[PDB]
Amino acid sequence: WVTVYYGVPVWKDAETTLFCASDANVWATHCCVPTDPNPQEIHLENVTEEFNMWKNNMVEQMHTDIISLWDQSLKPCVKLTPLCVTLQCTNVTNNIGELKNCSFNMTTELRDKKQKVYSLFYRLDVVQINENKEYRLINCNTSAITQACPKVSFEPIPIHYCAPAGFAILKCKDKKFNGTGPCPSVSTVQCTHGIKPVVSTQLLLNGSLAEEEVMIRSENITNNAKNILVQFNTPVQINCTRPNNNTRKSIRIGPGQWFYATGDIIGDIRQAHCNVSKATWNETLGKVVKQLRKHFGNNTIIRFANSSGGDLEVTTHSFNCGGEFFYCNTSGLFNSTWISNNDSITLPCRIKQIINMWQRIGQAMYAPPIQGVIRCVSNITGLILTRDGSTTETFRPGGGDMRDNWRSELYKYKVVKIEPLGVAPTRCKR
Amino acid sequence: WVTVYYGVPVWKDAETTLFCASDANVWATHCCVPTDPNPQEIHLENVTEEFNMWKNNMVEQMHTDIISLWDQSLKPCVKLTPLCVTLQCTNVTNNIGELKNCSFNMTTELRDKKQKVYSLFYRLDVVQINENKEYRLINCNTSAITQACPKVSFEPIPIHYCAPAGFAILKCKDKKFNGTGPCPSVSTVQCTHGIKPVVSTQLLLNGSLAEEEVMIRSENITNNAKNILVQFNTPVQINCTRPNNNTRKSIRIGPGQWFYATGDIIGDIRQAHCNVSKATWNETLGKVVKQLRKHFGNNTIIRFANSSGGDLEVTTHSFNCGGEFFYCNTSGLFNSTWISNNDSITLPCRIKQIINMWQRIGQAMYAPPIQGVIRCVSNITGLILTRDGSTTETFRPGGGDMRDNWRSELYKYKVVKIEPLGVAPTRCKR
Amino acid sequence: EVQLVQSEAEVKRPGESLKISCQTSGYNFPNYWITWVRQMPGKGLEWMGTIDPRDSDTKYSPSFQGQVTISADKSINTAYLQWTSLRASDSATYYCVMWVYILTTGNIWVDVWGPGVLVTVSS
Amino acid sequence: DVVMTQSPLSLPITPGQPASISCRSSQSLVHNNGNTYLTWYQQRPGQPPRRLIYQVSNRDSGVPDRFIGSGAGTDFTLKISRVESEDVGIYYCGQITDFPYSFGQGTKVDIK
Amino acid sequence: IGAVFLGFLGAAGSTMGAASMTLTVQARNLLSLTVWGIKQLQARVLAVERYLRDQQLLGIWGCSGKLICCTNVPWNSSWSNRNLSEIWDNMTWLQWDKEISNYTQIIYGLLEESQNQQEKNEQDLLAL
Amino acid sequence: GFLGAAGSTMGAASMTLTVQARNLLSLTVWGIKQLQARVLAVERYLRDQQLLGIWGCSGKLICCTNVPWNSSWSNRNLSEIWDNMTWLQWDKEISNYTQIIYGLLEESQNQQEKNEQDLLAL
Amino acid sequence: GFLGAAGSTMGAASMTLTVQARNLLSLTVWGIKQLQARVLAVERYLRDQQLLGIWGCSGKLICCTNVPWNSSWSNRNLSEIWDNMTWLQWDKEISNYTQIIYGLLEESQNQQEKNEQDLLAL
Ligand SMILES: CC(=O)N[C@@H]1[C@@H](O)[C@H](O[C@@H]2O[C@H](CO)[C@@H](O[C@@H]3O[C@H](CO[C@H]4O[C@H](CO)[C@@H](O)[C@H](O)[C@@H]4O)[C@@H](O)[C@H](O[C@H]4O[C@H](CO)[C@@H](O)[C@H](O)[C@@H]4O)[C@@H]3O)[C@H](O)[C@H]2NC(C)=O)[C@@H](CO)O[C@H]1O
Ligand SMILES: *[C@@H]1O[C@H](CO)[C@@H](O[C@@H]2O[C@H](CO)[C@@H](O[C@@H]3O[C@H](CO[C@H]4O[C@H](CO)[C@@H](O)[C@H](O)[C@@H]4O)[C@@H](O)[C@H](O[C@H]4O[C@H](CO)[C@@H](O)[C@H](O)[C@@H]4O)[C@@H]3O)[C@H](O)[C@H]2NC(C)=O)[C@H](O)[C@H]1NC(C)=O
Ligand SMILES: *[C@@H]1O[C@H](CO)[C@@H](O[C@@H]2O[C@H](CO)[C@@H](O[C@@H]3O[C@H](CO)[C@@H](O)[C@H](O)[C@@H]3O)[C@H](O)[C@H]2NC(C)=O)[C@H](O)[C@H]1NC(C)=O
Ligand SMILES: CC(=O)N[C@@H]1[C@@H](O)[C@H](O[C@@H]2O[C@H](CO)[C@@H](O)[C@H](O)[C@H]2NC(C)=O)[C@@H](CO)O[C@H]1O
Ligand SMILES: CC(=O)N[C@@H]1[C@@H](O)[C@H](O[C@@H]2O[C@H](CO)[C@@H](O)[C@H](O)[C@H]2NC(C)=O)[C@@H](CO)O[C@H]1O
Ligand SMILES: CC(=O)N[C@@H]1[C@@H](O)[C@H](O[C@@H]2O[C@H](CO)[C@@H](O)[C@H](O)[C@H]2NC(C)=O)[C@@H](CO)O[C@H]1O
Ligand SMILES: *[C@@H]1O[C@H](CO)[C@@H](O[C@@H]2O[C@H](CO)[C@@H](O)[C@H](O)[C@H]2NC(C)=O)[C@H](O)[C@H]1NC(C)=O
Ligand SMILES: *[C@@H]1O[C@H](CO)[C@@H](O[C@@H]2O[C@H](CO)[C@@H](O)[C@H](O)[C@H]2NC(C)=O)[C@H](O)[C@H]1NC(C)=O
Ligand SMILES: *[C@@H]1O[C@H](CO)[C@@H](O[C@@H]2O[C@H](CO)[C@@H](O)[C@H](O)[C@H]2NC(C)=O)[C@H](O)[C@H]1NC(C)=O
Ligand SMILES: CC(=O)N[C@@H]1[C@@H](O)[C@H](O)[C@@H](CO)O[C@H]1O
Ligand SMILES: CC(=O)N[C@@H]1[C@@H](O)[C@H](O)[C@@H](CO)O[C@H]1O
Ligand SMILES: CC(=O)N[C@@H]1[C@@H](O)[C@H](O)[C@@H](CO)O[C@H]1O
Ligand SMILES: CC(=O)N[C@@H]1[C@@H](O)[C@H](O)[C@@H](CO)O[C@H]1O
Ligand SMILES: *[C@@H]1O[C@H](CO)[C@@H](O)[C@H](O)[C@H]1NC(C)=O
Ligand SMILES: *[C@@H]1O[C@H](CO)[C@@H](O)[C@H](O)[C@H]1NC(C)=O
Ligand SMILES: *[C@@H]1O[C@H](CO)[C@@H](O)[C@H](O)[C@H]1NC(C)=O
Ligand SMILES: *[C@@H]1O[C@H](CO)[C@@H](O)[C@H](O)[C@H]1NC(C)=O
Ligand SMILES: *[C@@H]1O[C@H](CO)[C@@H](O)[C@H](O)[C@H]1NC(C)=O
Ligand SMILES: *[C@@H]1O[C@H](CO)[C@@H](O)[C@H](O)[C@H]1NC(C)=O
Ligand SMILES: *[C@@H]1O[C@H](CO)[C@@H](O)[C@H](O)[C@H]1NC(C)=O
Ligand SMILES: *[C@@H]1O[C@H](CO)[C@@H](O)[C@H](O)[C@H]1NC(C)=O
Ligand SMILES: *[C@@H]1O[C@H](CO)[C@@H](O)[C@H](O)[C@H]1NC(C)=O
Ligand SMILES: *[C@@H]1O[C@H](CO)[C@@H](O)[C@H](O)[C@H]1NC(C)=O
Ligand SMILES: *[C@@H]1O[C@H](CO)[C@@H](O)[C@H](O)[C@H]1NC(C)=O
Ligand SMILES: *[C@@H]1O[C@H](CO)[C@@H](O)[C@H](O)[C@H]1NC(C)=O
Ligand SMILES: *[C@@H]1O[C@H](CO)[C@@H](O)[C@H](O)[C@H]1NC(C)=O
Repeated sequence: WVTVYYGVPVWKDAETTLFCASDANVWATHCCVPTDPNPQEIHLENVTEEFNMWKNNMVEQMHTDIISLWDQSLKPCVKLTPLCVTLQCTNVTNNIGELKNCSFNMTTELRDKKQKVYSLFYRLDVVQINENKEYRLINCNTSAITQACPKVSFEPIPIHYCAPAGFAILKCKDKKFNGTGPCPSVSTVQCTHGIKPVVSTQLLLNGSLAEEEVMIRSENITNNAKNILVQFNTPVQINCTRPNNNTRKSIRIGPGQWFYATGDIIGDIRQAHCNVSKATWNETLGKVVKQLRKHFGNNTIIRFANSSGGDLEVTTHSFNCGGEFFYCNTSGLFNSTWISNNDSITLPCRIKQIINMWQRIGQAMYAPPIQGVIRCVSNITGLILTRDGSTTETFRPGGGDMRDNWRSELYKYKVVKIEPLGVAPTRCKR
Repeated sequence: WVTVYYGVPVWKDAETTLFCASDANVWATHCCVPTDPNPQEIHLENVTEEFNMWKNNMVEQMHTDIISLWDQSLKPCVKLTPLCVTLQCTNVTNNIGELKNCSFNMTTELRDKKQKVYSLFYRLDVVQINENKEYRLINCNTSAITQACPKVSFEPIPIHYCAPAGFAILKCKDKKFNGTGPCPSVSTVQCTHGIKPVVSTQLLLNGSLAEEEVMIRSENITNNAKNILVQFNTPVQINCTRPNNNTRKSIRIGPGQWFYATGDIIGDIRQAHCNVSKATWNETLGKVVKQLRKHFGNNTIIRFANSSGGDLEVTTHSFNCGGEFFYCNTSGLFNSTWISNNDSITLPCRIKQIINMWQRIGQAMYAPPIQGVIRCVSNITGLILTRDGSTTETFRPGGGDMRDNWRSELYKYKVVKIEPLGVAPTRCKR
Repeated sequence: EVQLVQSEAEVKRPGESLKISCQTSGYNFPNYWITWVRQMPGKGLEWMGTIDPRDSDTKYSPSFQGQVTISADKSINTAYLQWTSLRASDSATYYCVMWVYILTTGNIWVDVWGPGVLVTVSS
Repeated sequence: DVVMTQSPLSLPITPGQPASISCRSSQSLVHNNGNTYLTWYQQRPGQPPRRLIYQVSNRDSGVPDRFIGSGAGTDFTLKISRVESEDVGIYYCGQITDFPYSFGQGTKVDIK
Repeated sequence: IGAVFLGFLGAAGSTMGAASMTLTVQARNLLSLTVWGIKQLQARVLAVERYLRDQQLLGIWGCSGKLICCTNVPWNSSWSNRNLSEIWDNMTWLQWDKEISNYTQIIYGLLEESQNQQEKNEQDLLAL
Repeated sequence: GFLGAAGSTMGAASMTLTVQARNLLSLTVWGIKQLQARVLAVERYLRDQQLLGIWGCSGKLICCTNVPWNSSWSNRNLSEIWDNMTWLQWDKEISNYTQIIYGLLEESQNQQEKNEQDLLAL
Repeated sequence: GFLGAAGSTMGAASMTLTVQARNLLSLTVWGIKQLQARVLAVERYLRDQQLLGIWGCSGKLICCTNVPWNSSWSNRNLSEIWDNMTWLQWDKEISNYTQIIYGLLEESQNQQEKNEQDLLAL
């Protein structure tokens, strides 16, 4: 009674490689596969499936590709290892300290010539050697430093991921899905929505919002070794700036080899900072607490404390805006105890140019100076929190892997392998 | 009534990736798949086709791949950026200035040692900085210079282009075809004839000749922004030379790296030049004029003037002979007015060693010296002319795209995609 | 090409029953759907209902759900709409619309309307 | 149910000039099979309606290039690149759903 | 009516007796600027290999060119003791695939041998 | 010759189908282009074979189906089509209907297989 | 047991045809080479399948044609060929007629399809 059928609607969980796609230079010229102007989404009637955002290989692929693309983007660029010399250094010109005015003897287009050049630097990229004082660039003892090409943008233009033939992606429509287990309402797509390849630490600056309620997801909650990812159901408006009209100059250091140096500052010298709506922020923390209590007790007191110590990438909120790297002191955002029964918060931010973009050793990128004045506007869509671990449950903001900023969009998607061949008994025989 | 037919002899206009083939260290050092010793051509009876040589992307691939090959050939070669030093330089010694004797402080295999090195340079590759006088190599502020490995010849050995499975190339047999429309007589080939990947500017010196008459082709003629490609039905012979017996020496510049430079002059000093048969050239232009008049009027006066001012790459006729780079003054060839109703022309030529082969910035090739005396013989097969734009129509020789030297051979070919599956009404039913 | 042929216009007094019909011709297709619509003077269309003649399965519009019925008749390439009785409010132009559907595609390649047949109610 | 309105419902058009008609739904016209089902019809006076556009933007057979469809969700429209006297009549935005099937209000196009 | 097309996986949640009508929908979708593009070439090649393995088996079993084929191989009961009235009407293909997954290789081996015997017999008849 | 039948009329050309069918599939940098070309030729080949499979025309160069011609696609007489037209001209003549004809072929084959199973089950 | 039939006579060996058929489909350094190997294996598979298609033997491991043996290709008795020779010896024995037989198989199939179309049109 055996009958063989082909085109059977079954699948198995499988790990495959997804490809990127784009809707009409980093990211910007990464045309990938052009997207479908009007993609089809197929609801699966009667179909449920289990998802697990903490074990999602799609997250691993975004990491793999994002990191690879940034390394590839520096391949043709001018190296700054020729700048690893001793610098003589003093203050800039200010009354009463982040900036330094340092000078050195640099190479020129000819091997027989040298030039005296100088530029402005941020303290965080410069270290004293002679414990004017003598300094070296802080990363020259351990890593290569490569200048990013000044013509290349890293704007996080959203890209889509798509399954290859033989594969399809299942997507959740469950507004309350907590990242794991059965997902009662699903559909199948070939491609995910576009996701901005944003890098951040403590705050999630430009993702999607929860449909109804703030969603709190964690691999465990109970286990304090795990992170808690909080997805807001409304954005928080944040305005950041580097309020200094800076100029830039190029230096010829070799045959077609140019270095971009900070020139001077027009006007006042001011600290970089971010403005977070105070009223909105207080409301969002209250919403977070109401939802956090579901795991801690209805009348359990929840406290928001500041970050733990360590490198700026884990103690501050960092981001890339205008090409500059900001390290914002978010302690001003986490100062509250929530007990059962217009204005703004200004966070100072530090600026760095030599960046270990993926927290790796040996590959440092130098961010060339950005001219003019920088203004950044973003939608905070979520937080990365950890438990500070008996009547009060304290949470602190903190950093984590870049993977955690991507699973935040990818938790709704799973990829499976289509297996169209199979058999069943019937009443027929040849 | 519907019958499905498979293997239907139909096609669509198409563009695919072509591959080279060759009829068995030089040029195509990776070579190509061997060609068919006896290639076929299928005359197509009662078939017409439409060609457009100006939209023929077979040309684009030839261009793209020649560049790729060129760059790959320089990958393992010695860099000459270590030569970007100040030169102490004077005249080599002659009576009442093309060559200069320049000396410099060069590196050796050890970093602690230096050597005094001198060699000869052409004035076109050297710039005075102290406006012996102080000079530098002209490109040391702008580009990296790579020595072509002297072991690699670039003789433009002809190759055939071949279509991949699923594709075919249609070819014209129309001896009067101008490449901008329908071709009443065609045939099918898998591969093109062998085409020499030759680089030139004003004249095409080794391509195919017209079968019967001088052919003049242009995308428009009327529109002066377009070039005119002239194909001769007869060759014009040119005898070129670099009549200077020179020696070569190598300098170790570092471990495993040698720099090749002209040692001395062991004969007289003479200008490079080319001898074109005078009688043939005069007859040749007369033929061109007879055909040009078809677009300008039988009683319209046609004048040949020399090229416009600008860089040698666009004002002179350049070519590669023996690996040497010549820049010839063709003014002597285009100095006459044609009005309706043994000897040679000697053209002086300049010699250069640093070549921006693809007119790119930052990537320069250095041609190593050739010992002995260079003699090179060629065939004018065609010209690149422009209109100098009330009864006189003046034309000038000029440069053009590198692609224009190849579309002149590929104008007869079109790539089509084979589409074997289709249907038609029949009187049969299952 | 595909055409629908409709029956003659007719007039009834209120309380009298009526059968109206369409026929399909000019093509040879497998699955197709038939639907009826009504156009009231000065108005756009009201959906009356649809049937797949292959299976003889009808959903109907909520309007007229219990007032008018339809037949099937795939075997003779026709379609019918039957009123149990007519009311003055039923005077309108009636249409059959055929939707040619491919079972493997999900598309309606043919959307054909008859010209419209009047059914009127008088005294 | 899918309740469909149109706007404007009266559209005199300068002859030879472009114009468009809005189509607005009570709910999404996206089906579980992933396709959006919405069609446009042209009913000239004295004629049955003709389908012009299939599945929001697919110009149907023999349909003039003058008719361009677009939209998503609940927001749809018909654009006419130039309006001819031939285009005078009532345009309808038809609704294909999970039943009941319905038609929108209808927009009259005239020349002025 | 209901415009039922369902879609690519379509009614993956429907029972087998309803689901095996869209077999063609799935079959038609199984085949569907510088460097590092090897990732896509690898994906293309693997898709081809999967396709070919399925086609080869249909060939070996004598079911080539069909979405549904009857064989002359018996159901051996121990594989599944469910009634056809239960299998086709109250189970989906996904549930079914799991239900008999441990017999995949048994059934496939039996199918190959049956076809081997059938071709042998046809040749004996054509040689007659 | 592979395209020798290209100028032939349809009634003359559809005898050489094997000539065309049998020629359809036939160390460093750039080897990727060569590999890509081979892969793409395979994909094209497989799509055609899959459709012939789907329509019930597997293994044939010519197959009759049980699907009728619906006229609007082409109102030419079969004698005009087969004797006074080439396949290239014909391909253009009915280009826009490709998806209709194929949709009908696909539906028909499914109905035929369904009916075969009902008979084998009887 | 893939080559288990390798030393068997032809009449004994042609029972394991399935066994072999079912086993035919089975970074820089060690990067590109494996992709090249997969592609080439695919092309080999497909060329054999296309020929079986062309000759009307698609879907079969054993198929009869209507082409006669012409004697001159091999004058051995069939009882000698099937019982006292292996396939390897045999393939060598007639290797120079491969293209003749294949051309005949192809032409025969074309004639058969043409005749079937005429009959289905009758
Ligand atoms: C526009 C255009 O390109 N037109 C082409 C012409 O350029 C082409 O002209 C030929 O060009 C080739 C390459 O430049 C010339 O070949 C060189 O010849 C010299 C001299 O060799 C002589 O002695 C040899 C002894 O056995 C003889 O075999 C040979 O025929 C000569 O008699 C060689 O020295 C060159 O290179 C070889 O030696 C060097 C030494 O270090 C090696 O490094 C090289 O790898 C190589 O081994 C070349 O062989 C050729 O003579 C040119 N022809 C003429 C007439 O000048 C022309 C074809 O003739 O076609 C036009 O279209
Ligand atoms: C969260 O999402 C928000 C919203 O998308 C992002 O904010 C945007 O970020 C981009 C990139 O930083 C901002 O775009 C930049 O705007 C600058 C100013 O534009 C005005 O002034 C120029 C002056 O010539 C006008 O041309 C222009 O039309 C505007 O009037 C530009 O100067 C920036 O660079 C551009 O010019 C340079 C010139 O050489 C080019 O090299 C650049 O490639 C580019 O063309 C750039 O366009 C955008 O304004 C931001 N929006 C807002 C509301 O601020 C957040 O960054 C994002 N958050 C995160 C974390 O990703
Ligand atoms: C520290 O920062 C200053 C700029 O902010 C660096 O540049 C120095 O700026 C002063 C003031 O503009 C220059 O002095 C002026 O020079 C002109 C020359 O003709 C003279 O006319 C003026 O009266 C005045 O002297 C100074 O030369 C300039 N230095 C250089 C090298 O350009 C300064 O170099 C920075 N120091 C370090 C260590 O980076
Ligand atoms: C977080 C933040 O401060 N964002 C800045 C905005 O506050 C700022 O103010 C906006 O001005 C508009 C003028 O009418 C108001 O309508 C708008 O509500 C107001 N935005 C907020 C959040 O209050 C704009 C400048 O217009 O710049 C943002 O960066
Ligand atoms: C019809 C059929 O094949 N039924 C299978 C049973 O025969 C099989 O059990 C049999 O058990 C014997 C105990 O010694 C074994 O020797 C015998 O080989 C085995 N038969 C087969 C075909 O393996 C049961 C085992 O689960 O499955 C039935 O499907
Ligand atoms: C199966 C078969 O016949 N293969 C051909 C070879 O036999 C043939 O070999 C040549 O056969 C001749 C017969 O007398 C010999 O004289 C000749 O020396 C021999 N050649 C070689 C190289 O051994 C070859 C070449 O003609 O073609 C095969 O198709
Ligand atoms: C999902 O399951 C429901 C319930 O079993 C199915 O609904 C039945 O569908 C059949 C047709 O297949 C109807 O005859 C029944 O009346 C329906 N019953 C009910 C209570 O709805 C449904 O078809 C299944 N598949 C889907 C909805 O995709
Ligand atoms: C930031 O500095 C730039 C100069 O680097 C300022 O540009 C000035 O723009 C006005 C516009 O008319 C020009 O007239 C000036 O000559 C420009 N300055 C120079 C030095 O050329 C720019 O306005 C400054 N921006 C801010 C926000 O202060
Ligand atoms: C963030 O800002 C706070 C506020 O200035 C810094 O901590 C302060 O350090 C001073 C030093 O004596 C203390 O007096 C303040 O009471 C501290 N405030 C708080 C809230 O602790 C803090 O170190 C900054 N953190 C980062 C990462 O820059
Ligand atoms: C910018 C700089 O550092 N310049 C110093 C120069 O002032 C000093 O005189 C020389 C050695 O004496 O070494 C150079 O590096
Ligand atoms: C989507 C969802 O709520 N998932 C799980 C739920 O399945 C599980 O039962 C619960 C603890 O048992 O933890 C939730 O996160
Ligand atoms: C090889 C060479 O040029 N060496 C010179 C040396 O002769 C000169 O004396 C010195 C400065 O005086 O500069 C060196 O580069
Ligand atoms: C290209 C070039 O240099 N042409 C020169 C021309 O400029 C000069 O005026 C003339 C004599 O005066 O001799 C020509 O060769
Ligand atoms: C900046 O000024 C402060 C004032 O005390 C001084 O200590 C510091 O060293 C100065 N920076 C440099 C680079 O000299
Ligand atoms: C919390 O508020 C108190 C109020 O005085 C302030 O002193 C303290 O620094 C604040 N802490 C943070 C982290 O901002
Ligand atoms: C924040 O979300 C709102 C939602 O519409 C959007 O309009 C706004 O532009 C968003 N802001 C940023 C910076 O993306
Ligand atoms: C070298 O040639 C130039 C050409 O103008 C001449 O001016 C210069 O004096 C010459 N130098 C010597 C040393 O002869
Ligand atoms: C190099 O020097 C030449 C001398 O004229 C100049 O034209 C060119 O622009 C210079 N290149 C750079 C990078 O400045
Ligand atoms: C050749 O030139 C003539 C000039 O008018 C033009 O009409 C003709 O179409 C051209 N033919 C081709 C094949 O380019
Ligand atoms: C080139 O030299 C050869 C040597 O015999 C001579 O025959 C030929 O005519 C010369 N060509 C020209 C253009 O002078
Ligand atoms: C360059 O000058 C030196 C000075 O000694 C001389 O020996 C050498 O021969 C000159 N170079 C040439 C090629 O004449
Ligand atoms: C150049 O001079 C050397 C000196 O021995 C001689 O051997 C060589 O043949 C000469 N070359 C030419 C082309 O005259
Ligand atoms: C010039 O063309 C003639 C034509 O036969 C050819 O024989 C000769 O070798 C060609 N000469 C060159 C230098 O290409
Ligand atoms: C071309 O037309 C002539 C006209 O009789 C015909 O004989 C010849 O066979 C045709 N060629 C083709 C390829 O059909
Ligand atoms: C097929 O569609 C194209 C779309 O531009 C149209 O031009 C063509 O006329 C249509 N087919 C026919 C036979 O007209
Ligand atoms: C090997 O030869 C012996 C000789 O009798 C035979 O019995 C045996 O079956 C042969 N093996 C094969 C594989 O044919």
